[PDB]
Amino acid sequence: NYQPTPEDRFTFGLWTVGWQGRDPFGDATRRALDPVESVRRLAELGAHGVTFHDDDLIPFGSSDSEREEHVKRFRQALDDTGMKVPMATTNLFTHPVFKDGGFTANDRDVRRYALRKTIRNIDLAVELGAETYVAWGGREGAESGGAKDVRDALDRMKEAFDLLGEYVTSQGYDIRFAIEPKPNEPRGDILLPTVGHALAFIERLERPELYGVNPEVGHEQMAGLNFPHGIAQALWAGKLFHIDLNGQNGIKYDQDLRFGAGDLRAAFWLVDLLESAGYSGPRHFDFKPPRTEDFDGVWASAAGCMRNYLILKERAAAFRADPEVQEALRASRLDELARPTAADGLQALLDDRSAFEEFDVDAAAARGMAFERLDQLAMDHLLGAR
Amino acid sequence: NYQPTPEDRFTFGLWTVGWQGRDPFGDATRRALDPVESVRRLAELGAHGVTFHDDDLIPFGSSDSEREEHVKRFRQALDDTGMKVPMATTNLFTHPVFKDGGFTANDRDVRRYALRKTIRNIDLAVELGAETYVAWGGREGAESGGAKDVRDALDRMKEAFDLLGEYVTSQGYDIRFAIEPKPNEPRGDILLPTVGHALAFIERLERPELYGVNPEVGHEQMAGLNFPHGIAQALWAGKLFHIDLNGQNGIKYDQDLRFGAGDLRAAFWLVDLLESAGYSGPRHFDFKPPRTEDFDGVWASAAGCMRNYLILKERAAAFRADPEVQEALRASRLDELARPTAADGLQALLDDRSAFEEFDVDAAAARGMAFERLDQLAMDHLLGAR
Amino acid sequence: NYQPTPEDRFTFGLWTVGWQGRDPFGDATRRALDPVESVRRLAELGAHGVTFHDDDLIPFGSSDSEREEHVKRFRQALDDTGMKVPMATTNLFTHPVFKDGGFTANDRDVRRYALRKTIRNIDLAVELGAETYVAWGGREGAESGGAKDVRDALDRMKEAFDLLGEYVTSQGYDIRFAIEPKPNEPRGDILLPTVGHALAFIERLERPELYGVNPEVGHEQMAGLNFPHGIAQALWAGKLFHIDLNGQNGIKYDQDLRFGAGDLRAAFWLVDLLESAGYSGPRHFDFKPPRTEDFDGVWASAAGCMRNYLILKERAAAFRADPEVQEALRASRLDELARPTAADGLQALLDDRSAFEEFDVDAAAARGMAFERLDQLAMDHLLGAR
Amino acid sequence: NYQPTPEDRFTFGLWTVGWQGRDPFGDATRRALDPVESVRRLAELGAHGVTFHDDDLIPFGSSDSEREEHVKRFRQALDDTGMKVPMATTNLFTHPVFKDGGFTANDRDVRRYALRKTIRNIDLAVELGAETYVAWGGREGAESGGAKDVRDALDRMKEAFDLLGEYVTSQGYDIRFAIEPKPNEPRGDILLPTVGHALAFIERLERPELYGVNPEVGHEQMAGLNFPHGIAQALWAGKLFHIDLNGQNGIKYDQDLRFGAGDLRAAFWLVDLLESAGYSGPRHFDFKPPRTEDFDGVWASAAGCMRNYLILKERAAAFRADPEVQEALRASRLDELARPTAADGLQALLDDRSAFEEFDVDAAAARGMAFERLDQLAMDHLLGAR
Ligand SMILES: O=C[C@H](O)[C@@H](O)[C@H](O)CO
Ligand SMILES: O=C[C@H](O)[C@@H](O)[C@H](O)CO
Ligand SMILES: O=C[C@H](O)[C@@H](O)[C@H](O)CO
Ligand SMILES: O=C[C@H](O)[C@@H](O)[C@H](O)CO
Ligand SMILES: [Mn+2]
Ligand SMILES: [Mn+2]
Ligand SMILES: [Mn+2]
Ligand SMILES: [Mn+2]
Ligand SMILES: [Mn+2]
Ligand SMILES: [Mn+2]
Ligand SMILES: [Mn+2]
Ligand SMILES: [Mn+2]
Repeated sequence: NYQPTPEDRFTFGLWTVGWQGRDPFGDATRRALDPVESVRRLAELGAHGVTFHDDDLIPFGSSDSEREEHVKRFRQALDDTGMKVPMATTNLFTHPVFKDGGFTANDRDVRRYALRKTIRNIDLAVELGAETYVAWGGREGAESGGAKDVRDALDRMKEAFDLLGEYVTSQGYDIRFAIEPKPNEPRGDILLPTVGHALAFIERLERPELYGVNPEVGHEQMAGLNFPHGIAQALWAGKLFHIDLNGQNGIKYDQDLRFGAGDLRAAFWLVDLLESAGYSGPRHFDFKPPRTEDFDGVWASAAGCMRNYLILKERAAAFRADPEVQEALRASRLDELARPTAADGLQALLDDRSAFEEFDVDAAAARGMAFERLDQLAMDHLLGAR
Repeated sequence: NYQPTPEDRFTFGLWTVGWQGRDPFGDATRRALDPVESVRRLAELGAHGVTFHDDDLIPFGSSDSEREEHVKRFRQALDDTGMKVPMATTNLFTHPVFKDGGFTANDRDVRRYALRKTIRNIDLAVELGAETYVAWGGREGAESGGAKDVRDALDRMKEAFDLLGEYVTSQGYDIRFAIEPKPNEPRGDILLPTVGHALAFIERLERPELYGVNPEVGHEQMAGLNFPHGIAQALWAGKLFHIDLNGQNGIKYDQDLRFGAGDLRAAFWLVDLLESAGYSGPRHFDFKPPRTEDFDGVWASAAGCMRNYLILKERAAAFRADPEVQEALRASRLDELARPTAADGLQALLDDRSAFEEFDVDAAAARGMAFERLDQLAMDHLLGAR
Repeated sequence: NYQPTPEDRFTFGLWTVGWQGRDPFGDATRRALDPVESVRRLAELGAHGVTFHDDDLIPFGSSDSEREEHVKRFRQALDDTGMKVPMATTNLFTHPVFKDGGFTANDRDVRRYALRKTIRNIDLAVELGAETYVAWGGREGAESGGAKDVRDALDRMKEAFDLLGEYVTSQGYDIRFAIEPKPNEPRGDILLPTVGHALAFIERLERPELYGVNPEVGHEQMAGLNFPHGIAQALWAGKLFHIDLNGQNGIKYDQDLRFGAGDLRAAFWLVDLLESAGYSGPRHFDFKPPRTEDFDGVWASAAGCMRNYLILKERAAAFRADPEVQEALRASRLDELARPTAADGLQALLDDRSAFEEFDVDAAAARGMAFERLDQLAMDHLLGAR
Repeated sequence: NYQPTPEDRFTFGLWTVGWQGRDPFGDATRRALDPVESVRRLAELGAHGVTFHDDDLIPFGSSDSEREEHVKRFRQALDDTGMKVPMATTNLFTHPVFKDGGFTANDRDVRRYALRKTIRNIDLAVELGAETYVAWGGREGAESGGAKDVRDALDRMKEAFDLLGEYVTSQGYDIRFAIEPKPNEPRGDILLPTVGHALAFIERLERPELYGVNPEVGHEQMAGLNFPHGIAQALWAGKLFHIDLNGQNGIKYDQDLRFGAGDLRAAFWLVDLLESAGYSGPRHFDFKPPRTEDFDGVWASAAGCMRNYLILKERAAAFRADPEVQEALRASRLDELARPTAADGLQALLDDRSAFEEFDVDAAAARGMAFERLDQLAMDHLLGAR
């Protein structure tokens, strides 16, 4: 009954089930969880692995000695459970030093510090077997117009990512980077606010092949955009390196609900696309169990993330395999969208009278697209009402 | 007193002052304007030129004879006034045949028709001296998830733009293309919804040098994004080929208010950036005088567009030239944002103990950015309260 | 298999299935439907009745003779099918005369005209057996701040509704009014923008008992609000006189999708509430079949409205009847929310040491609410995954 | 030069300039300020008074002894400076016990606790001379649909406010309540989300005369609504008891920028209305100096709040006094909006042929409203460009 196994590739950040519940208006409602306990509990629920920021695993300001100890305990829990660590990232947002950003802070000394803190964590990530390193520039941006010259800030962001690519290349590491967009919060406006802006930026880096995107469901929804459409553009460009799955109720603060909550129809269309395109990376959940819950509620919320992905996978698969759906797709001319407009070439098109001079515009205009019938078949499949 | 002249490069679409006032819930409140009359009235107000869709100038379905007549009258009005035509575009959205799109309609025959209608208008545009040809794919998108496979639609969009580039190259024309994003309306979701998504798409075309963006103030604001930030990214990429100026009150239907209405502070920061970066293209207004107005109100609204740009230009210039502002910019370390993080190189950075091992994080964190004082200087300059 | 019957009380506006597909950027894609044909087709699908604006039934500017003829044909179709007319309303938005509003236009003569046009239609509505008369003030509002003094406009709106109440009272009619809010579109801002603002306004009318609200799903969603919460407040006040059901994808133009599309989880919670509270009015659909469809698509979309309500009714009923859900509701203390806080009275509360002096705040704070488990039970029931 | 004095009635919450800068993603960037220091610094800048939550003044869990000491020091600073305390409120949101709400928590014991904590603070407020007591129910709401039955929660909210009214009446206090709406954050949806919903709720309380609203600029803007329109409805109902002034950039997290930032045109129209209507309550700022600033930046931000109100007051006054504006108001028929539609009565209206039978609809429709010219006069006055 929709039971996950390690083969489903479900992963969770330590900071997700570990969120203590502090919000802008309230204190923590839960005690801190030791990373070793989260690894054990997630493994029991059927997860494949975990991810971390540097500061989630090793407390900020730890001595080299303390650092080694934290790593050793963690590595033991991974060995004990068979859990993997497919991705890691850096915290460049919590400490006060990063109040104006890491890579794009106005202060040059802070920008050099941000790069060194990042490089230290890349080494660790490689040691633990991570294949992807995420960068979320949560403090890169502004609340007022004069505070940041965006052209100069993009020069600084490019400079930072180029240096990181030179580092991994020089070291011979087998790791790629994934930039995660967000439109706002905590800054009034954040740089590279959507998947489009991040894809465009990557094309100006020195070694574009090393970088892709890590889109998050609720971030594109904070700009009112269609998440499945954004993922289709990332897949088309060959840059979907990783993904963050969760839920969000429209344009408001970043909610990070469990996957399946928020926009359920968009969750269905997202699973349909990931499974049809054969995405083979981790299915990572970046969510927060609400602060109303105790520890029992935390694990119920984490289990619900995986259950909803499995129900949606079954329903999308039943939709695509139904002969009545296959017929409706041809009725709506999805087969014709997939054929070239003019494989015959420019000259042939220019010489074709059926394309203009003798094209019957009124007859073509009267043809219904039959999209409502197709969408109701999709609704019936989602609801298990066939 | 803020009087425009042709040297200010202010331009208007025929469809702007020519909007009859039909909305989703109401009939037209104004009679149609002849294009010749709009050219004469705009020239009297101090505009530099006009732009058009094919269908604004030559009524859809016109015979070759009628076509020649419409063009001749128009060319006479331009000669009589000294007005120029710096940009043109195609209507691929009004006729019912385009109900599912032009370049990405599911029906192949419609896609071939859309290309031929476009090519016919490129020839005309060149004849009239246009330097830029805009493409707004207002019907490219969907209301439901199964109706459009986005990967296949992006293949079709790329195919169309590649054919257009082959056409202009083969003809030896001196014209470039500018894609105009919009997130929604009239389709539920439109493809290439923001400037970021359009910039990323251009990088996959066969001759990327031929294509840039035509951002519009109110479109990026329909996704809650910061317009000046989006323009800074387009300038950084070298792709700001043209711009549409107007006003919008937040996330709602596309209002197309006169420039200066809507978000006034964002209008100030936009003018500051265009003038500092030395943008030298047209200052084009894509607006609609509200349907509450008669013809006197139409021309007052058009004049207000140009007046507000001129007031904002004066205030931004006074801001940048004030010694007290120059001092506040250094207080907030804008000068340091413009210097390279590590011109010394990767190895030097790795060997620099002042960047990590001996960096005083607490001292750097305590330094205030002085952004509020800078922003209040900007407020005082905008309001003429210095 | 989810087949509607007249007993389900499903109703449709003539303007819904009759929408020709004209949008702000495009011409009509469908021919006009005769009202008699819509009555017959809806009756075959299992609807209970239809509603109309004056102008949908009798073309604007019709002579008394033509008026009688249109009514007679309509009455014949109702008799032939057994369809009823439970609600009617007035068009005070399409004609150019209403460009600044009907009841709150600045011009006094227009305000008197709007009242007379309304009264003429109340008489007709009563003749046809309507129990509710809706008022949607789509043109009451503004695009700019100086154009409308809102205090004076609310005086004018109150004056209009008071006169309407005096009219129905004097005539001895058995009809009540329902005001329908909308936040924007077609005006930049519309007066009484949400259900809250309309409920508050009703309390200042001379005979408040005669007026309630007609909320619409997508209108409250255009302000990012929770529709089921707004309906619960209207039910609490005893003012849910009628409802408009449809779908909307977030904050954007008014989409009017078929019911069940848009926010599916909010559709589930809405049906749960209407059925639990025993709402007994019509289940009216105010939707537009997308302009991509032909007539076959129109009727498929209308049938889908009713099907989705019936599937959701079954799932909400299965949720409330499940013993495991009843247990989870007690686990989350929904039973305690329904008990008075202090039936003992103020003095007893003040004297109760267990309420303050000896209340163990830490013990109460540690109690989890178990909301995630409850919400996953609701997800499983919606998906038919129990 | 726009220097405030105590006579301008400018007030600030202790929590405003006292915000340490902790956000959902970061630690505090400033040290805590002693309330005595904030009183002294605000008095030097020209403020009239301060406001507080119970927990801002007396640390949660303080003994009666400690409580008396905190109050005494505060009262000394007020006496030393001449500052007043016009409003106070309760913190029912920070402590973990309030995770599901105060007045509407599902747990009955928590609801009784919330009432006692509130009553204790009403006594203190009266002692300090407050005239208004604000209630912001920031935790009253939900993240999921089954967690809260809204009808039962509104019964509980009414019960709480009724008990509070019985308390003040029994004690003979001269204090009134003001409910402050917010649509979301920290809960997914908050109950009474806008000024409309709060006004409607007040009408169902036992002694409605004791309660009004405390609207906040950025809260109504989080729902995309027009703030000046909402304030006009509150003034029309006679319920504008207090106001919170700040700035917000559209639909996103609650920014609490300084007043004048965010939507500057809406700030202009708000000042115009408060000054024209003769609002005589405090001009209270509920803002947060951004976490990028040090203490110098905090006081610059607070001073900017008052400066911007004074500049806007001057510009709105110059607008209303300009003869050319007075003429444009008559051109747009604002004078006619203020006259009754039908002082003649219902029968006279029904008998008036000029209102229907002989009304020339086409002539009335052709009359332009001249709103664009009026709005450009308002723009010129705001910018000091007359
Ligand atoms: O909104 C914050 C984030 O999404 C964060 O969890 C990134 O995924 C990792 O740094
Ligand atoms: O929203 C529609 C448009 O912006 C349009 O005017 C384009 O600029 C030109 O086709
Ligand atoms: O947005 C327009 C409407 O909702 C309209 O159909 C009303 O329900 C009836 O006048
Ligand atoms: O968003 C939080 C608030 O607005 C708060 O400061 C209230 O005004 C006072 O409890
Ligand atoms: Mn997030
Ligand atoms: Mn994330
Ligand atoms: Mn536009
Ligand atoms: Mn445009
Ligand atoms: Mn609607
Ligand atoms: Mn409606
Ligand atoms: Mn706020
Ligand atoms: Mn507030």
